Amino acid sequence: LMLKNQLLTLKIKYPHQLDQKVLEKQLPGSMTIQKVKGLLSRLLKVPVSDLLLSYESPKKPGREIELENDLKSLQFYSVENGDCLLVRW
Amino acid sequence: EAFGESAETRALLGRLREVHGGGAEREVALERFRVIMDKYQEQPHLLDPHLEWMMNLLLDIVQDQTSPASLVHLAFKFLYIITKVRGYKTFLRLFPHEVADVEPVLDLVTIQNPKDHEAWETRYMLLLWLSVTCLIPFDFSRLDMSIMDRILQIAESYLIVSDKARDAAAVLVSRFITRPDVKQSKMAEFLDWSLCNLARSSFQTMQGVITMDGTLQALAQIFKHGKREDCLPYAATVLRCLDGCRLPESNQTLLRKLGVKLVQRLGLTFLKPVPEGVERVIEQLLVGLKDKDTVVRWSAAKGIGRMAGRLPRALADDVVGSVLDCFSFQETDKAWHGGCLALAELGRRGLLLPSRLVDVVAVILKALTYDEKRGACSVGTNVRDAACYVCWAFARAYEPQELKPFVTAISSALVIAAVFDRDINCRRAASAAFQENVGRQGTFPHGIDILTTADYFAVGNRSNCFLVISVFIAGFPEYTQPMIDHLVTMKISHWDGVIRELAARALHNLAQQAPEFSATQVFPRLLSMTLSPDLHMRHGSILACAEVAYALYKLAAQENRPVTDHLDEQAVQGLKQIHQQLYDRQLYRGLGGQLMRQAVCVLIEKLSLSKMPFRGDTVIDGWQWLINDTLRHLHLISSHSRQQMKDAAVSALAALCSEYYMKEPGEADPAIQEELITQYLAELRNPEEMTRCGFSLALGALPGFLLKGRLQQVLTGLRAVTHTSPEDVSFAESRRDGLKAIARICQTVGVKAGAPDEAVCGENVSQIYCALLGCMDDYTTDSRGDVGTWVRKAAMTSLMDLTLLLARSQPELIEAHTCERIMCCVAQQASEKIDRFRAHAASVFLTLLHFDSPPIPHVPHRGELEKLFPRSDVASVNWSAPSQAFPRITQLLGLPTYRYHVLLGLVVSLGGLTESTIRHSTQSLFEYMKGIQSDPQALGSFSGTLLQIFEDNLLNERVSVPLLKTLDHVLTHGCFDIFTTEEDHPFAVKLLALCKKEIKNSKDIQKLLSGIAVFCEMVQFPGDVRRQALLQLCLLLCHRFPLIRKTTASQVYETLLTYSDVVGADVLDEVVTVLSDTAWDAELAVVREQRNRLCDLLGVPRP
Amino acid sequence: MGLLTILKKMKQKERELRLLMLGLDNAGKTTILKKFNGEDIDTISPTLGFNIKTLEHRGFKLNIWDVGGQKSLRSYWRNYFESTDGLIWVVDSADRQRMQDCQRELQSLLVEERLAGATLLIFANKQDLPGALSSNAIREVLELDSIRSHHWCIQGCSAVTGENLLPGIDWLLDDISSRIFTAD
Amino acid sequence: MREIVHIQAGQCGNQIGAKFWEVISDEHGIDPTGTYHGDSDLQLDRISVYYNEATGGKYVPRAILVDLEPGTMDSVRSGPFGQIFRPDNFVFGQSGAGNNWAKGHYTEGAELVDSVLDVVRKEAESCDCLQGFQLTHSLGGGTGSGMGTLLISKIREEYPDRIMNTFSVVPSPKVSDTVVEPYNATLSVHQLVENTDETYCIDNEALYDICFRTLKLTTPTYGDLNHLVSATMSGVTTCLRFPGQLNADLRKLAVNMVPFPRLHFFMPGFAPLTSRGSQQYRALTVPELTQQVFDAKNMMAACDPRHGRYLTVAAVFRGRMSMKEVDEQMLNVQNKNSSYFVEWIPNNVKTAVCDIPPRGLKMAVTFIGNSTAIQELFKRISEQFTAMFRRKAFLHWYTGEGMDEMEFTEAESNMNDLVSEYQQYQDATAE
Ligand SMILES: Nc1nc2c(ncn2[C@@H]2O[C@H](COP(=O)(O)OP(=O)(O)OP(=O)(O)O)[C@@H](O)[C@H]2O)c(=O)[nH]1
Ligand SMILES: Nc1nc2c(ncn2[C@@H]2O[C@H](COP(=O)(O)OP(=O)(O)OP(=O)(O)O)[C@@H](O)[C@H]2O)c(=O)[nH]1
Ligand SMILES: [Mg+2]
Ligand SMILES: [Mg+2]
Repeated sequence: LMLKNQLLTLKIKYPHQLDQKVLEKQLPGSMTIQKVKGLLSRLLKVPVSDLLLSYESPKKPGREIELENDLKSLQFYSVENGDCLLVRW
Repeated sequence: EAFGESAETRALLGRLREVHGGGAEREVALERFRVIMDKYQEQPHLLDPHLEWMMNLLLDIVQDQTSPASLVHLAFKFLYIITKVRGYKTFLRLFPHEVADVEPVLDLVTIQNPKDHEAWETRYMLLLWLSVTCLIPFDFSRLDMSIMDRILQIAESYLIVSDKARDAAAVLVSRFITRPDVKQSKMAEFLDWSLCNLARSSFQTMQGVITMDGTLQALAQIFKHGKREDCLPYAATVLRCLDGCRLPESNQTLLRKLGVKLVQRLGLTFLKPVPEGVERVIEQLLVGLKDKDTVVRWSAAKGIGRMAGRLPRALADDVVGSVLDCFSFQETDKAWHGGCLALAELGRRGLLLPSRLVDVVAVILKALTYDEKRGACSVGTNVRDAACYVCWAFARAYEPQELKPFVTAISSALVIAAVFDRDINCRRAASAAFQENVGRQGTFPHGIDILTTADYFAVGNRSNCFLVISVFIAGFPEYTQPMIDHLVTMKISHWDGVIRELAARALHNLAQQAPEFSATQVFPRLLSMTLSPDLHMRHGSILACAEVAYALYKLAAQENRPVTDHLDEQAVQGLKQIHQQLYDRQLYRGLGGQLMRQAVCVLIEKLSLSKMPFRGDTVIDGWQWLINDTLRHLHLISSHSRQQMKDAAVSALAALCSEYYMKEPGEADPAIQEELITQYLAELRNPEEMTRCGFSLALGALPGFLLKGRLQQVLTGLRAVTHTSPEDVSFAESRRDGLKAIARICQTVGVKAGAPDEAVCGENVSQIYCALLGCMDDYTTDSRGDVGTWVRKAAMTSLMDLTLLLARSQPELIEAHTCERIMCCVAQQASEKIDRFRAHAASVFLTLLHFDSPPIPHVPHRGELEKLFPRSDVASVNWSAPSQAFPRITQLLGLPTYRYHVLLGLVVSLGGLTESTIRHSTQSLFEYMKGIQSDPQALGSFSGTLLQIFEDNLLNERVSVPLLKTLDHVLTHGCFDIFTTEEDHPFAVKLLALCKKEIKNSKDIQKLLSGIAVFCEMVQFPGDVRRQALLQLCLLLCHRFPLIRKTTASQVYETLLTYSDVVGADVLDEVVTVLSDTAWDAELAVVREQRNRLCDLLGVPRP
Repeated sequence: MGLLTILKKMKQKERELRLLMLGLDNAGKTTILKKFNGEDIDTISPTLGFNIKTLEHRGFKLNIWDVGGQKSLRSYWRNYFESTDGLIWVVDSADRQRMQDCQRELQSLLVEERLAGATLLIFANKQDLPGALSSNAIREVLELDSIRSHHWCIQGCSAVTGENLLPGIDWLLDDISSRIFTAD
Repeated sequence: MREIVHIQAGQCGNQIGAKFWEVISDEHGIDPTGTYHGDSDLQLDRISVYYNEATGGKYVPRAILVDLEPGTMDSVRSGPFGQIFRPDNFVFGQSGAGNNWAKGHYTEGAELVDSVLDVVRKEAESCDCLQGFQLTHSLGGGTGSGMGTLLISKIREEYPDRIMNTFSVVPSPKVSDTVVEPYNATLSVHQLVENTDETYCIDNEALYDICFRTLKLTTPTYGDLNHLVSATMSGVTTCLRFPGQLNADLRKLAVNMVPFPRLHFFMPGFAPLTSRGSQQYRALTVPELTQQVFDAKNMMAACDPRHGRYLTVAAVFRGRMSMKEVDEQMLNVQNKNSSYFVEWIPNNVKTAVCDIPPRGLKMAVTFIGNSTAIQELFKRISEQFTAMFRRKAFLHWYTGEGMDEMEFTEAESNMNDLVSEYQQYQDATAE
């Protein structure tokens, strides 16, 4: 309701680059996957075409559901608060 | 083929103990096993050699003394699956059958609960296993409650259940009581119990019906697998008790079936391998033969056949007579089917006497063509199948010397049924019967010739059975007249138009082999049958008369003769009173008359192609009046059969005008020509759309000699009628048909220099291309939808229809600017989003670019287009699929010429409404831009053309919102990174100015959101552009729609979290805290202070 | 219900075939059955019950039912006369002290009503044993010419070498296939 | 008193039919024996529409169980509510089409349709005011879909002035592994676009995704997908088996939800997504349910109603809620100025309330729409069908058995025309 009841606090990981630490970011719930991909591209300086995002909730360890469709939102994939976001390139 | 799932199934069976622990993996394994074992449900014999070890892996676990309940339950389920896949009769023989497996399986069955619908399979297969173990030669006394008592109790407990265990219990009872030591001990008690249960159960009670079914099945199995010298004493009382059960007068099919089975087993037992009680069973079976169900009649026929196979000759003759008596006209189709089944069962064993052949054969003549229209659909398919089965059995029933006289009544009956029927099963049965008769007796004429052509696969296709196979079989004299007679006395009088048309085409194809018979004995009947009360008959009587006339005209044309060489003065006289005797009987009135509208029309074209001697008679005037009335009253016809009737009328009118309307070679009667065109063009302004379309199509189908001296008038009329007038804005079909007629005229008149008012030349082609280009641009919309597209396609087909004409004759008339505009329009159409229209435009472009006879002059970028569209990648490229069309069409943007229209057409699919199309278009655009993302010239030109397209398409919502969405998607990807370097970029200031006026005062949440997203994405450009974007965002934040406010706040937060250089370090945190602690969907009074504080923090002016 | 469903069932029933090989003990039933399929014949114990053997020959899926020849079992052979198309009778040639008995059991089997319609096949076993009455001598001791209601054809064989076994198999498969098209 | 004759075809069809029958029997006060043990008068009001009164006041399902394999029939007969069914309505063979539509429409289908029509007529005779037929099958095999299309064509030649409902289930490469599946999902459409009035599409890819993401299940099974199909079927037939302000039976529902003769593919949904295990869940509210039912995550089809124009929409509520509240919430939802304003919700949206709620839940809502987004599903099959039709690899099995290239070309043309009409109506606007 205050624009702070929608933001999902997710921790980002980098399996490819293990030297990097962990960063926990609050992203809007209705934020499309395309916007998150563009943000990650502008941050890590990696092109958007070479990016693969996945979400993994803590309730189901070991699972890794891919995010293919870029037009959908994070809420469509049942992304709850406190889910890990893996990025591969 | 072989068992490929050998190792897989072995591993699946081995991995069992470590699966039953849970529930998910167990269900997965069960589903996998079922899917693997169901593949051999059609060819189960493949599992024969692989069924010995599999069972060995499923039973040893059941006999283990340390196995849990779930494991044995899963094993029993797998065993039941294997048994219901292969067959218990062929699978129980491999089970243990020693005397040490009788107490481990009988006592094991006493550990199951009959009220457990979860583990029920275990209670089924085990009864079968007990029946298997009961086959040992040893006695039960040496092994000793006793075992026989427990077995009887278990059987009398599962026989009264509504689960699948009833069949297993009945099988066990049948295999147990029929033993040496069990017959003289436990048999009368079970019989008395069954009699009491039958005299204590009902058909209305759900439990009573189940008990009756169970006891009847048990009795039937006992009498089948029982002795003849032991069951006869009790058979009398069994039949006496069954007679009172009132099974025939019950509302259950299974009960009646079991009763018929039990009464035919009793009858068989009464006889030896006539006493009292046989007549009772005979009459009961004769009465039951007239059932509604198919299983009851089949069982009754089987029982009657089995009884006749053991009775004297007089009894067999009486049974045959009683069966034949069930064929009178007063009977029903069920009685006929039962009689046919009984006759087949009797002939299968060879019991019928030759003296009956004089009658039975006749019954077949009326059985192989049983067709009684019962309301909507007709009946008689099962009757035809039974007749075919009887004919097949006749191959072995009688001898050839006895059937000799009936070799043309059975070989011609089989030929007519296996080629001119409506069901494929009946045709296949007839073909099989014919093959069996040819293989056994071999007396039919040309049996091998009919078997080679009419094969098991060729007979499946019905359309081929009425053309290729029909003519091949009728080529012989023995199948020339009967086939046509049957087609005229049956197939033509059908209740389906498709069947009537098929029969008419078959008669047309067959007339070429017998011109005399099809013009002396077939024409007189069909000519008089056109005056019957029935509509379909008259419709099949007009079609048959039109096909024979066409065939006779063609046959004559071979000898340079007329069609009157075959038709006498009485034929042509009666063919001229067809349109007159309908108009007189107002037959064309009503929906029934619409059939006569499609009939007489077919009679006008055919007769118009034979050059009949009707020139200068009232029949031509009558046909013209009928055609005009049919073309004018088109709105009174259903939309389903609206195009077919219109096309038929247009073809008939064209044929009439080309044949009859012709004074001298290359000329026409001035009077009739002036009379036609007058009304033809006057009706083009008819407020009705259907009439306008019909008259336009009629004008477009006129020949060339009639358009001499009056082509300019028709041209200007068709040009003025195809316009988006203020009174006819939603007239899409009218313009479509007008363009179609214009194209047809341009194609039929050809080209001829120095002749504007006769053919196409340099004085009207410029007015033809202008009208085509004007009609091309059409994006009308109404409640129905985007119907304008229906016209756009019709324009494309026209632009080509003319381009290939002038290119083949006087190519110099084709200008350069006109061809360039046509190519640009074709590219724009191919860049559309619809699949069908996109594929059509792509095909038109490929045909226009890959014409070489001569090639078409003035094609912008011919070499580049040919290189980007190879000749081999034409049929394989699926233009209908966006994936196989967008990456192949986006390459046209590289060409300067194909950059404006291509981009304008691509903007609608990039910002469209479909998720798959938008994704593919965006991917193609990104792949195309990745190659021109370095050189600033390409990006600058792209930005310039995009701004021009957006500025020439402002407030056209059709293109503003798609263009805004495309801009947002491109900015989200970041294709203008080099432009972000300098401040106040030209494409970054022009677009901002355009977007503000575009959404300015917008009451659409669709274009408002796009503008908000564009403004949020445009913040990357530093300078005054970012300040203006922030000011506009802060201004629109105070909209009157809470949804707009909250979406704008979310987008602002997103673009702020994305770009970090938009706000300082000690200001960004405060801005984020303010945005996180504010309600952007509540009363604007409190939101005003937050907006003011945000503007003061970010430096945005305070309006 | 038509030819597409009835013919599919008749072709399968004709392929399958059943053969009940009866006889007294010590005759050579189990040994001959094992030799037919080609297995060991060095250890054969008395069959205290009944066994079934599925074989494939010339496409004819046969199911041989071998029942023990003990006297106690003679009172239970009636449970194997269901759908019996043939009856194989093994007669011991090297034992004249019990040939007459073999005739008795051969006279009651033909009288059975369920065994009717089948074909009889007599096999004189132990013809490699000195003192083994020939097939001509056995043709009269068992009274073969007296039979008329059913077909028959004596043919001596041997369970050791395994000769004259398959030759008689073809004659048996041909006689049943000759009447399989039409029974009457 | 409009009666409805239920028919089942194929393994999945029979399974979903039995599941729906059991669910409704567990919600209308009917016990397995077939005796009514209820505590209300809202159950035995429209019970004659799904049951027949027999001796002793017993209610009997009017379902005809047809197949070509006996395993599923025996499993359904020996289930919880198996004895309640009529053993005289169990039609089944021993072979099966074999995943081939030609063998299930011509080879074996015609041999058993002759007997199935007898039972169909017997069941339709007891119906006083016959309303039509409702088949339940799939579109990924030869037996099920073939027999379904055959029966529909037969019911369109014997019962032309009758309603024809088809709760087809579209397959998914995720659930099945056969390569000819696209074919079974193509020709059937020809029969389901020309011989049908309503077609409730049930995608097997959307249900699998919902079970893998929402339910967070390790390995979703056919019992988890049959729990969802049964819930959707029970929610769709709410107004048909219970009274209310929305008295739209089979025919009236088709007259109020079929705005076009050819376009009639719906997209049912269900906001309270309950798993096959437990069913206890907080009692949602009216606005929360209205907002969660319109979400694409709570849809049974793999289509986004947002990406397309809406044709007809209907919402049926079943809980301790008011119809006045349902109408105040709907009026607020369709107002931009209001804070409760949302998109993808036009003004043509009916409303209904059910006094008797679904089992396990106290407040539920079921949405039935007809947006053009369903076209996105059809195209998903086109790319999987034509890609093989151009090669004619497995086309021999159909040609040599009965079919022909003409039928395939006609079906492809019909599918293309349907897709074109859908894409054209997607941009339908009038002022
Ligand atoms: N010399 C010789 N011995 C044989 C021949 N055939 C069988 N035998 C032996 O005869 C004995 C009895 O053979 P089986 O096959 O066990 O007897 P059976 O007739 O089946 O007898 P039952 O077990 O009572 O049914 C065994 O020692 C066999 O090896 C043969 O051709 N020659
Ligand atoms: N949702 C769902 N789909 C099922 C179920 N069982 C089978 N299917 C699907 O049904 C489709 C076709 O298989 P079935 O319906 O079992 O086949 P059939 O109709 O009996 O046909 P034949 O295999 O030819 O006998 C496949 O796509 C399966 O995934 C089920 O319980 N639920
Ligand atoms: Mg032995
Ligand atoms: Mg199946």
